[PDB]
Amino acid sequence: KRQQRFFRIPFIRPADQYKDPQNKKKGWWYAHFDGPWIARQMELHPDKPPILLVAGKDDMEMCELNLEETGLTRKRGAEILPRQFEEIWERCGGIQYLQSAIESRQARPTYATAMLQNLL
Amino acid sequence: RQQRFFRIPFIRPADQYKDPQNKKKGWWYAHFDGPWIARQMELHPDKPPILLVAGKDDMEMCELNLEETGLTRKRGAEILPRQFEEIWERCGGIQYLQSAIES
Amino acid sequence: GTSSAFSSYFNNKVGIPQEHVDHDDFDANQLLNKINE
Amino acid sequence: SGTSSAFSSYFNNKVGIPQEHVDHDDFDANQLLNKINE
Repeated sequence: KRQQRFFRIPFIRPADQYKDPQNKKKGWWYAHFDGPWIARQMELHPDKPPILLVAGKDDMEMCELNLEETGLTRKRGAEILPRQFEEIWERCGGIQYLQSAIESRQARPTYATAMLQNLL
Repeated sequence: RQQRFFRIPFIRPADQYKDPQNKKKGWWYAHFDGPWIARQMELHPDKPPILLVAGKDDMEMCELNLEETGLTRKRGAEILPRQFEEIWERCGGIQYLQSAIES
Repeated sequence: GTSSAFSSYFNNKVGIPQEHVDHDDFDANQLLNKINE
Repeated sequence: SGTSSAFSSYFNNKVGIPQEHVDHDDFDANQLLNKINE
């Protein structure tokens, strides 16, 4: 519970990189690190469905760097409370997504899988 | 115990009806050690910061335990440890805590 | 919000409470309201 | 401060152009302490 750390990075599309403010459509990237390694990754996009990614199943798509090598703990305003991650995760259908990666046996065991399995 | 941190921005009543730019904000912070308040910190716009540690400063601190404050139910109130600690340090908090232990 | 005991404590001992703004919490949730509509 | 070069490369190639998170209460409190502790 104390080794669990949560980060958020607002972003804009590289296509809107050099446009005026009113044309920069914002999304948000989220990561849940279980100790050094990302257990859950989540992306809110302005123009497509949310992307949900869990360790094991989605390893090739997710951030590959550990917490120390991301530098996120050194980026001011990046860190968020657990609740700020979970509220979004839940609204995006993250529980059904994680549960499905467990049952299909694609998910790597993490603090996140343990918490869901405790519920079920 | 779970360590939880809370921040409430504030203004003096004298500033209540002023333009947003002329409202001089202060900030109130609490560190709860489980249900018990451990540290209280108040950043004031016109007077020195107030640092309070449980044990030494109990009569000056919020007497309510975490559940009876409702701070866990106020959107925006909860902060990360570093948002409390950065300010605590800058106010002389580490020596204040160290000197409190001896006395 | 906070309890009536805390609001009473705060207004009497500290001052008038102001809002904390998080544009990223607000905007992310507005976006999801649209997606989930 | 900031994220590593490995992360900046990852984020731009895979996600987008990172934007700043604004906390006025962190910023303004630190600005006040700049004045106080001078």
